[PDB]
Amino acid sequence: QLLEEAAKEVADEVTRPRPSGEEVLQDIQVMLKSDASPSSIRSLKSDMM
Amino acid sequence: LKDYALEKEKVKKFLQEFYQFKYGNQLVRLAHREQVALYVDLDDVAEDDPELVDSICENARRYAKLFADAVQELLPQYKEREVVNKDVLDVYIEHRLMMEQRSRDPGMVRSPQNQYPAELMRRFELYFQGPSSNKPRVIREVRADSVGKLVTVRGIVTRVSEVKPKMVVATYTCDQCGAETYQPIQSPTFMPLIMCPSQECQTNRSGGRLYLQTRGSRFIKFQEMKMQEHSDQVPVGNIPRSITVLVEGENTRIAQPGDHVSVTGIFLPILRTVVQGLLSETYLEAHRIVKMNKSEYEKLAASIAPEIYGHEDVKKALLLLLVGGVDQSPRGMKIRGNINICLMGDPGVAKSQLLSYIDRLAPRSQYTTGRGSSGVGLTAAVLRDSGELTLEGGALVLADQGVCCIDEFDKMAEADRTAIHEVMEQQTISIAKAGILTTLNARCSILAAANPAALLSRFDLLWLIQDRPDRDNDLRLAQHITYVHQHSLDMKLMRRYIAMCREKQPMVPESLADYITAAYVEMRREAWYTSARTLLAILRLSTALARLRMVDVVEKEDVNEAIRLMEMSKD
Amino acid sequence: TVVLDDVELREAQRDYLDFLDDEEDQGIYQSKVRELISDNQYRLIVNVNDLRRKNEKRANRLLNNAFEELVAFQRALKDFVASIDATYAKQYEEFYVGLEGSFGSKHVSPRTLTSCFLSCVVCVEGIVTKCSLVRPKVVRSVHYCPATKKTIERRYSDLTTLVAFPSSSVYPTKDEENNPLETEYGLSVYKDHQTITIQEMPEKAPAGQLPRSVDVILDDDLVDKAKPGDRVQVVGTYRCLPGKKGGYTSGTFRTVLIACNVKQMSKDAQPSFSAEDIAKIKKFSKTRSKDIFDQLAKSLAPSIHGHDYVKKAILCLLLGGVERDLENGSHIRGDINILLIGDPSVAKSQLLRYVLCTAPRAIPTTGRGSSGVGLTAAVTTDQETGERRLEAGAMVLADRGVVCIDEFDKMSDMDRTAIHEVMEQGRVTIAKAGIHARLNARCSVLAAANPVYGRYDQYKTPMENIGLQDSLLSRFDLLFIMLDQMDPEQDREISDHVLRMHRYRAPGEQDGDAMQIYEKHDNLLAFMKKYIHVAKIIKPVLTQESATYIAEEYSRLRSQDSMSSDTARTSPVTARTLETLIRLATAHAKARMSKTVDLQDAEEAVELVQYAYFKKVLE
DNA sequence: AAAAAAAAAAAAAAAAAAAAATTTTTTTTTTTTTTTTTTTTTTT
DNA sequence: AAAAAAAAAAAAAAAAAAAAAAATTTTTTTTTTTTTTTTTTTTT
Ligand SMILES: Nc1ncnc2c1ncn2[C@@H]1O[C@H](COP(=O)(O)OP(=O)(O)O)[C@@H](O)[C@H]1O
Ligand SMILES: Nc1ncnc2c1ncn2[C@@H]1O[C@H](COP(=O)(O)OP(=O)(O)O)[C@@H](O)[C@H]1O
Ligand SMILES: [Mg+2]
Ligand SMILES: [Zn+2]
Repeated sequence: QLLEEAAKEVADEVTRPRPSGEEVLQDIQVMLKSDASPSSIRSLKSDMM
Repeated sequence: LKDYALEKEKVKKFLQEFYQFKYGNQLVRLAHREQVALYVDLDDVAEDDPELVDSICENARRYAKLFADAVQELLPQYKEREVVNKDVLDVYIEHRLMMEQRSRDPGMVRSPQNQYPAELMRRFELYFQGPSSNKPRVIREVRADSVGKLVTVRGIVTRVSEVKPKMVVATYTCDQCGAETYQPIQSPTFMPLIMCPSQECQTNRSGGRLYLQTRGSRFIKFQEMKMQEHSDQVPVGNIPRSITVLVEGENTRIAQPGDHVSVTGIFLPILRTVVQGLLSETYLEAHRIVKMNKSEYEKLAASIAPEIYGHEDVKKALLLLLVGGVDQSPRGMKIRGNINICLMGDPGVAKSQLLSYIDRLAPRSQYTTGRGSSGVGLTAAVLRDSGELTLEGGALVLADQGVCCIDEFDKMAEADRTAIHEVMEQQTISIAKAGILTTLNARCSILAAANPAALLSRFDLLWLIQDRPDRDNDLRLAQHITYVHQHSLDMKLMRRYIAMCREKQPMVPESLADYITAAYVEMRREAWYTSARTLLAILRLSTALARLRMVDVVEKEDVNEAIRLMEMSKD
Repeated sequence: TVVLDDVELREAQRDYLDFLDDEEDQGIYQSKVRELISDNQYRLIVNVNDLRRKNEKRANRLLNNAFEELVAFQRALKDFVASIDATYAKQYEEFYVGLEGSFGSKHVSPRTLTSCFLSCVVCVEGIVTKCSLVRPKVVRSVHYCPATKKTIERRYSDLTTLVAFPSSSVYPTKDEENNPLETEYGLSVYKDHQTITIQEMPEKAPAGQLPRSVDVILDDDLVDKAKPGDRVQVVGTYRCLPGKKGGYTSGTFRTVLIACNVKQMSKDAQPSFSAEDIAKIKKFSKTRSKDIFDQLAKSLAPSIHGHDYVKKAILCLLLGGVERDLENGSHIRGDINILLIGDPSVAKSQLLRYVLCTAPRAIPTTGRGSSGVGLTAAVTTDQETGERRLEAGAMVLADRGVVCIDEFDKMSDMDRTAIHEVMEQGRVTIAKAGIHARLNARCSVLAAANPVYGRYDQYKTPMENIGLQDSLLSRFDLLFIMLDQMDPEQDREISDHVLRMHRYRAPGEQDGDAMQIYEKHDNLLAFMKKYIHVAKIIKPVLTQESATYIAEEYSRLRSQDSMSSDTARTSPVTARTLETLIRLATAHAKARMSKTVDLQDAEEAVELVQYAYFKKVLE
């Protein structure tokens, strides 16, 4: 959530002088990804919760 | 209804443009902070626009908000230099706006409730003074229908609290973040805050735990004064109605107990909290205070109550006291410049009327008859107020500097007699009574009246009036008073001359030392009750006569007239 | 808590009062108000492109936040229709505002009705799935206390979308003195209520994916405008619903689409005319009424060569005959039905696709695509009430319409016999133990069978060469035989036509990338729909001369001598053939806009059957 | 000069008012599964 | 062409999810009425 609103702040300042209507700073989802090997669905014990 | 953005534009253009730039000079002075209060005049606004004036009369509070914010925004372009920051409050506001500029980010938008408010950051105040068209209405008649309406009232004061700091905008600081939140107060009470809505706190999920303090706050000069109907305003048989008035900013410390006032304000409500509804108290929020109608040689003395005839030397001595002998504090011991007169008389010579005229005349005056003001009425006592044992004053301490016109001194209570002896001798009133341990300060001058020894021995003049029936005297007086009934200087001009006369401060010359000592010893031989008190009497009367002449040096004419007056009184 | 004034609402109502004010303009919306007042309909349909051009900002505002904006619109509408007629405006407690136009970004499909479009008037095409019972909902309920001779009117606010409180939902039953209150149902006021379910079209939807659907709450004015299976475009307010009271909530907010209007997405009920077009049709009829059938027949189905008799016959179908329902309900049908039987690559399926694209309410049925219960109607239980509902089939959908039967030969005998009563009487009498009904499907059938052996053998008789019973070929009223003569001369004809149509392009619109009464006579080579649509309604009665001539020609056809030896009949001449003669005569007269079927149309009909039926088998 | 009436202030007690407060269970709905009938399709 | 076998359809019954439904007084505060005590002011 910190990353999400951080993205929101940087988003508004970069697009800052916006036109009419599109001024209420819309929410900025931050999805993810990686390059490490995925782990198997059988390896989700309690400890990786 | 209307649009208040349009109204604000109207008043902004008005304040910029109306007249020497009448309002412009005031605006620049307050911009530099050479004045802290401002006063709109509805006569000056009816000079051009009457609809706005009628609307102000009907919903004055809103337009007060409009005018004050309009001037607040007009401020900085009128500002031209760096003000010296005369107050720690100035330091705070400058620091606040400095850090707002520092972390401004001007494109960045901020919430509708994240901003330093006007009521905090104004540092000036704006009041009004209602139009001459607005008749001052009776304090009884200012009913619920006149709540919110702009209204002027004329009333006597009864008692006035002191200047204690009312809160305007409380300031709270946090335990973790460091921002500073505001609670703008409006009402008699506020529940403190304990949590900080600063966005750093909302991000951290920390305990607010903010602590109120007085440093960053905004207090104000606040008084609650009382007022009372005019006895002429009162209806046929009801007692005079009271009213509570609230005094703010540069309206504070104008009215004082006993002085007539005209207060211009709005009649706004407070929450009452046993019948249902939503009840509410009523206080009048003062917006202009003007004392009025009491506290704004030969022909002069004859002007003192023209409706009385004869007693010309009495009137001259009355004029003399009204000018007042020179106040002296040489070598610590006080020689007060008060003049004390008693009028012992046969039953009915208009001595009470003379006392009443002096009461109407003097800038401070208290006309007390025998028993209407006894004990605490003359002395000072204790009363519940911020509830507290407020010690307030009676007649003499109300007349602390003025003239107590005491009527029928002969039949006063013996405690009243003792107190009056104390105040004539030392201009204090010591008390060590049940719940009072004080020494009041009462620099009053006494005008006693009575009907036929301590009186003779403690005074500056006693006058025995015996209306020995003389046909021509009574004929002329009868013609005079009958003419008075037949036909039914101005007081303001008389009082103006007296007021200027009070402040010339003569100093006695050496040439009159031989004369005054010779006259003193000769008067003593002519007596042989006279003593050092009578010496001080002639000397004070000489100083006061020099004041009446307005010259700074006393002469032989003055002492001659003084001896003339005292000879007339004794005989 | 009555509001003294709001700048937003006042501004919006002023803007839309101006928008409705149409006198300085052409008077379009004023005319709409006047006609709807005359109709007693109480919804006015405002084009969003009109709103956008007159004030783009208001269009943006409304398409972003509907309900209060449309409250402003509808209050303006009430004021406006009161100025036109206060008496009528007083009649209805509310009037409504439908929408139309180019909802550019606001046109999605129920797969793509995301959570971005809440309180925004969304446009969405799709197929209905359900049709809940249209049941009343109480709005203003009146009560009578007989103990105290009292009357009350409890009032209800349509909070179908906002928060709703029990104090608002109380239905009173006792007075303050605990007396009994009797409801006054008639004096109360109600509005219909129906739920339906739009679905992403399977022709539009992704191929391999489950359906996605959206719920639609049609209150009054939109009761029966959408049945299951229909194509419908719904424009209206996607919103959220309130969960009923309870101290807990999951975040779930089951959402709906309170439709602002719904229109038939088929876009085939299209009689859109102008007075100039009416005059155009009138002159087209009257000037050359006698040649007009051949004009239409040659015109119809361009992009194909010859088959002029078949074009005439498909005109006879589309224009239709005239259904007859006599005094006692003996219903004699008035539809043509054509069986194309012919060699492959004879554009039979192309004619079928032509009538699919042109004729209104045309629908395709394949051999083993559709089958019986699919073709005709069905009876199935509800399982929510244990009650037998009826599921209208392909033919019942095509009632007063066209069905194009691809590969009619391949329908098994069960379905080929199931089509019997729809073929003759245009009804399907279905029944199971609970419910029975006679669904009405006054359909017309253009069916493209293919011959036995995969291609017609010239020497074999048509009855041998068609794998279809004389039983059915009776019910079919025309059977047209389409042979591929394979001669080079007619091959030159067809080939030049075909390659010209391969060379024809969108005129000017294209550059090289791939995807009026008369026509501008393009050398390489709408009003058809207009004229045939108006043509369908006329009932040209048969003249005495036409009836006697058609009767005698039928008697001649029945007599064996009329066919020479070496010819073989293609369909036996039952009395269905006489009725065919009458129906084709009526269709020709309807083409002429005659108002009477004359000997010209009669001899055209007899020419039609004589070419169609008797075939010259060669040795 | 002594007695007493009144005043303000302080305290006790009874009537009214103020305030505090989630959890468990039931029922509709959806979704599959299974039986048996009906229908359709392949065989001699 | 009709009989046998198989597949699909229709309808009833069951299992879990998740949204609805139901139950539900007692202790503390505090204002107001009443009485009481010490004092000052006034009267005999
Ligand atoms: N020259 C005069 N001018 C006005 N009023 C007079 C004059 N002479 C006598 N009187 C009357 O005498 C009356 C008694 O006066 P008052 O003030 O009662 O004297 P005291 O109270 O000393 O007996 C007043 O009502 C006043 O009207
Ligand atoms: N009468 C015709 N005129 C022009 N082109 C034809 C004609 N008959 C067939 N064709 C061509 O042959 C093709 C046959 O397609 P189609 O009609 O789908 O198969 P079938 O004719 O076997 O039903 C068409 O695409 C068309 O271009
Ligand atoms: Mg007197
Ligand atoms: Zn903080």
